[PDB]
Amino acid sequence: EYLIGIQGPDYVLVASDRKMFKMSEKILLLCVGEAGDTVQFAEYIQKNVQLYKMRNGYELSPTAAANFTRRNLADCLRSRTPYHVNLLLAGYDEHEGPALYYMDYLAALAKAPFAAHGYGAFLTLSILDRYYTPTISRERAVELLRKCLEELQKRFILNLPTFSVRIIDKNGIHDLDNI
Amino acid sequence: RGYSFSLTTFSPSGKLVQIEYALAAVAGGAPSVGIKAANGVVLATEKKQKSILYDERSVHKVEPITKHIGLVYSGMGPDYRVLVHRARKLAQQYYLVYQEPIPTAQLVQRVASVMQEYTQSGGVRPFGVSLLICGWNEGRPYLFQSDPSGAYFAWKATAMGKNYVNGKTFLEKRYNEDLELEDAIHTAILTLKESFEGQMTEDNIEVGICNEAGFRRLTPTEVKDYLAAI
Amino acid sequence: SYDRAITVFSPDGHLFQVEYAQEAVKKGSTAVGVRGRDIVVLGVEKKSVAKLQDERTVRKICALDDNVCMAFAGLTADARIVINRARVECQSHRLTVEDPVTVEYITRYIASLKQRYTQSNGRRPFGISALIVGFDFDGTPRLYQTDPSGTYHAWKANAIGRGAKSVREFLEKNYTDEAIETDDLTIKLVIKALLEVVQSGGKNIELAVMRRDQSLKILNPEEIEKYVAEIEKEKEE
Amino acid sequence: RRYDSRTTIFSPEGRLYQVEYAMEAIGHAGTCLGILANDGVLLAAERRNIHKLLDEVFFSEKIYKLNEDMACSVAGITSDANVLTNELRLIAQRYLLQYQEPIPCEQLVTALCDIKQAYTQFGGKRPFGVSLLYIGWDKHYGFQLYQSDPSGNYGGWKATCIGNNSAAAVSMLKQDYKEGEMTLKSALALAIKVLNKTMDVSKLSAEKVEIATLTRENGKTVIRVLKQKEVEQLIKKHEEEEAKAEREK
Amino acid sequence: VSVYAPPVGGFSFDNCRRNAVLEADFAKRGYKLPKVRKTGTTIAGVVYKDGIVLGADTSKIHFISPNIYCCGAGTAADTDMTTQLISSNLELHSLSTGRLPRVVTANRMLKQMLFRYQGYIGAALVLGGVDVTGPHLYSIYPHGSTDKLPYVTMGSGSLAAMAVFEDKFRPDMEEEEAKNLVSEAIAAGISNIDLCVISKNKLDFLRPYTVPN
Amino acid sequence: PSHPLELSEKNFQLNQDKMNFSTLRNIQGLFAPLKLQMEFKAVQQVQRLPFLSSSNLSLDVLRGNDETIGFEDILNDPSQSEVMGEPHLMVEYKLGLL
Amino acid sequence: YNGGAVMAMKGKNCVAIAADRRFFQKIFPMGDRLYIGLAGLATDVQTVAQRLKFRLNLYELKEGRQIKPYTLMSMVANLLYEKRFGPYYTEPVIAGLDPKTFKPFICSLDLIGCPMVTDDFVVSGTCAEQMYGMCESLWEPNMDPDHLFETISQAMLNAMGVIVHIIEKDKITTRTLKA
Repeated sequence: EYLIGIQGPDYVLVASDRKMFKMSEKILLLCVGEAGDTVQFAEYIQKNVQLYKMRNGYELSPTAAANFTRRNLADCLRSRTPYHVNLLLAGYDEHEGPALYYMDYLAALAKAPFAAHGYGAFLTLSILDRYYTPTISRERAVELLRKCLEELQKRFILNLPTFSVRIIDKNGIHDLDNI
Repeated sequence: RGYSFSLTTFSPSGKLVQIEYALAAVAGGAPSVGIKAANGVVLATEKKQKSILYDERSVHKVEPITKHIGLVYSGMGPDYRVLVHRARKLAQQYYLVYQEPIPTAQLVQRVASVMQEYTQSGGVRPFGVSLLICGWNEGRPYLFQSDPSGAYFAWKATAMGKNYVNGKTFLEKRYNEDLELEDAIHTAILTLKESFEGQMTEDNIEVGICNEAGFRRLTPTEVKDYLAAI
Repeated sequence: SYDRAITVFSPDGHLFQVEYAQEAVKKGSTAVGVRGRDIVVLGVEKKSVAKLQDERTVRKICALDDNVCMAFAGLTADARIVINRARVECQSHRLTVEDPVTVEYITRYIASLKQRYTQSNGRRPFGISALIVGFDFDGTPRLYQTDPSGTYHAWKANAIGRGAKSVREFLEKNYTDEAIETDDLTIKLVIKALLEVVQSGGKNIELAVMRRDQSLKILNPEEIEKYVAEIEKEKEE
Repeated sequence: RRYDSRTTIFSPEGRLYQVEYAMEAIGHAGTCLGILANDGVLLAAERRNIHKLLDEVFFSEKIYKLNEDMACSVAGITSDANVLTNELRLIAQRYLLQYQEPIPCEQLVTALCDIKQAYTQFGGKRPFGVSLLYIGWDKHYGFQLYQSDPSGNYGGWKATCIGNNSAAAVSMLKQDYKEGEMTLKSALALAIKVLNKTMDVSKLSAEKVEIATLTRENGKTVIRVLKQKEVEQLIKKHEEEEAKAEREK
Repeated sequence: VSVYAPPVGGFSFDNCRRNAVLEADFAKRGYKLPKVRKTGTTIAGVVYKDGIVLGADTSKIHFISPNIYCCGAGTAADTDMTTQLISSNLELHSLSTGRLPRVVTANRMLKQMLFRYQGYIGAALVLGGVDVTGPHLYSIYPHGSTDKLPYVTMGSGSLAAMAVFEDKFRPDMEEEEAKNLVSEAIAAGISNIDLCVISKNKLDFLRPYTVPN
Repeated sequence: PSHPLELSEKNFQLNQDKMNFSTLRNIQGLFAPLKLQMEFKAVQQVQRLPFLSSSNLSLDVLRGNDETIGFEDILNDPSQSEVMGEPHLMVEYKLGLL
Repeated sequence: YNGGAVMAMKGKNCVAIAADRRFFQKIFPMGDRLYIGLAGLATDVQTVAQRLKFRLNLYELKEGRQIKPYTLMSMVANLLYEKRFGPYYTEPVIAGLDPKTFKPFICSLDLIGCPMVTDDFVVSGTCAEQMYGMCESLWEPNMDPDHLFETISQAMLNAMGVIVHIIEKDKITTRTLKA
């Protein structure tokens, strides 16, 4: 169970553990946590986003979707005290552009160029900070992702899945090879 | 005639008749005036208890709301009392929440909002009163009026009650903008005297003033002195 | 008499206020719906096109979900409430059961909502009627109608609003198994049905088309003009 | 009539006479005008509280600001208009809190119209006798202009009028409005001409008219109320242009 | 309740469970959390011949009415809120009645309002004033109990001040002697000393009430 | 539940009314609480629709809360609520149809 | 969990507010020349900041005038005192200028909203006692904006970068600083 995401000049790159969910044609919600709680939340958010689109004729932006999700998670934490959900959110705008949002388990929202979850953190974030540039390309971002996974695996760890990756751009969500 | 009994019924020409009848009830009360001067506001009215069997310090028509707000009415007293109590409570709530005395306009808006509700539901009756409200905020005076329908206006000088059209006509030609408080009091008493229907005494009229020091109701001695002066 | 209250029966068993609520429907713009072999078509007359009006805000065709659309005739303000309630109920049922909702299910929900308002003297019924059309999960096209009283039926072709009598008379004889062979033929049939009661050419026609595994699409005025020209040429030939 | 005692009864031909009477009540109010241009929206109204002994407080008597991007103007009953404007402000703030983004104009109008419609269906209540005009800007459609009715109906216009002599004003605007090639100056001139021909006054004066303008500057929406000097200049320009046009005949 | 029910005002109990978990979790992980401000300095009061003398060290002497004053100890916010609410209620009462209020009315209001919340609002108060009946002194506790005494002490140096009173208190004193006794008792527990004096000769109970500045 | 004071604060007017009614019935008789309840219902049956804020003037006069300020009047203003449902749904819920 | 540290100092016709940064937002603008800083749990900080703007916007629309710092203090105190039995974990700090008089004002509140108005400086966070001595030592009256900026920067640095806002009558200066 690990999540990772890198934002670029005109694209967003994400990679999950084989956990992604689709809210809109250009919005993804990657959530990780105890089973049975991370599916109901995603279903509720997806249904609400679809209802908004049906009622208004246009689609919610990633910023408004992230704020809606943050408020709903905050309202949910107050009732069910044994509740623990961690999630990310990526999207694309016709006005602004790429957007990556980071959220913790206490419903605190922050917009970051890159983020990570799961057991592998701290050193991965440091490596991303050291090797990250705002004008990074897709191939270079894939190279950094592969090198980060290689550096993390050597620390007495085993990666079971192939860490499937996806791209969000002006065209839409694209499925890439499992790398 | 079929639309003259119900409150929630529109006339075919688009009129509400019960509100007009409430305004007619207002127009049949005792006269009252209000003049805004350069440094204060004065409110005057004519008493109802014109007898020797009346205890002077029992019931008053000029009442204070806050240290800087006071009001007078024309219409039905029982409807006036409950509105006065509600206004006092609203002012106290505002002070408690914001730690600052309420401005006159906010209080007028809240009172008008309370009054408006009784004109849209069945099984109730509109208030039969109209209020004159004076205040002092940010070093300048204010004067407002409120109808039974929930609408309010800001005036420089106005009259209401019995025979108020001629009172407004008198005020139109007797009013000056750069006017002091004493001459404003003289003009208010003269306007009240225009249609008194009797002989005025310091025991059948009430006067209240508002200035930098705050709202205050005048004593009968001062009223007698002013009456002798004019 | 016996018509001054919603819940008073006539001496011969009639509820006259609910029948008066349908006279409002009988005064709205004409709406026509036709169920094809693998396509469903809707069409609404456009009346009183003002010069300084925005047409985006006066559309009479709405999309309830990804596979259900609807058209209405009657009071314009009453339809908005029903449309919003149906839109919310579709997502609620999708939460309840994972599979997409059914046209009959949403029609039953709308009918029950309409029937709820004919039970008390403190509220008045909804003066609208609707044509609910869409596709099922297996892929069978469906078409339904709803009444202000709360009754619904299944049809193969229908019309509401003024001119419904003449439009239905035309459809009863012009609706065969050959006219619904292709999407173009179905669209031509709908346009022909509309043109019986609509004057001033094909400039007062609004059309909507839905296909299998696709979303609702609204035809352009140029496409409508092309279809009208083809129909006129075929008639002249 | 036996079918016009309450809002919850249908006539044999399917009409709502109480709602019709409420809509008829609007014709007694003042004139309000709105024009849509290429780079701004306009709102012009007529002052009715004219009297020598009336005081001048607040910024306007018939134009209200709803949020940073929208403004409205009312015609009808002031006591109901106050409640409606307060509810509009509450709805806008609620949407802003929910989504961290400003509310769209059509969404706000629909939200208010649902409330207005709810009062014509449940018995024991009197419908609001108010009509409104809305102007604003949003990222989805840009500049917009809407209208509302006491029955709960709304629509989008390029130029419209509510109140006294509404039919004549609408006819003149329809006759002399150009679509796609209007600017703020031409819109102001047209508004002045229409108001002059609509108000039943021999000579128009700047103390009985109020004009508001909405526009975008450097990524910000600017709402301002014109000054009496500007209104006087516009009136003088219109008068001299009319004199020139009459003389060149 | 339900999303279809209208809202109501008052206190909110929404963060109770989350806070209950978080406080223990932070305790067993070794982190600190913000706390509340508290006051516990010495306050005293004495009934002399024709008035009340209230003293506190350093203002902590609150205003209730032109003839009633209060002192508090405990959580500062609770004392401020209770004093402000009671003062507003007494102002409304005086406006309705037309006469200066009574000490027993304020004592009853404070008692009932403190008892309603079962001691969760921590505010211990010393109340004194002068009425048409005469001078009265009270002492109210956070749970809703009251004592009517000729002299009371609260705070940290309670024992020393109480000893000073029990050693040197006599009935029917003078203003200067009472002030000196209060100052000495306050200093016996320890800044400066703040004194409030309410006198019967400076209050008129015959003129109509007017809103004070 | 979460706090000992939550249930007590939620149900305060009901308990106060019950205590007053019991004392009045024990002291005077059965008629006084009956009349008080009928007056309360009559004055409470008229008000705005549930999606708009009312004032409750006559009810406050009858109850005696027209000269008192509590914590329900200065905390969490119900007039400026941050959430509100649809009008028709609220009205239907008040009628018990839901 | 670290919390934070917010400071405010008063000069001559100018005020300064500062907060620490590591290399979430803690300072929010509430007007043309009015700022508020919060320290504590991130979720509670965001909730309070979002709920205050609702009331502020409604107040400014209904009243028709700009708000005063004292009124903002009172509104914050009311909002904090509601939810007294389960509180937000925030410690607000307020600094700004009078919209009509242009007079400095600084303030500090606690968990449940007990105000404290101070003439020279206020300090909030979990290291108030550490920074109180430094603030007392390095503060002098009648300081020009440059001197005020330097002394507040030194006070922040002697107890990981900082951000400082300087509020003037006709301009606002924002500077990011690192030791």
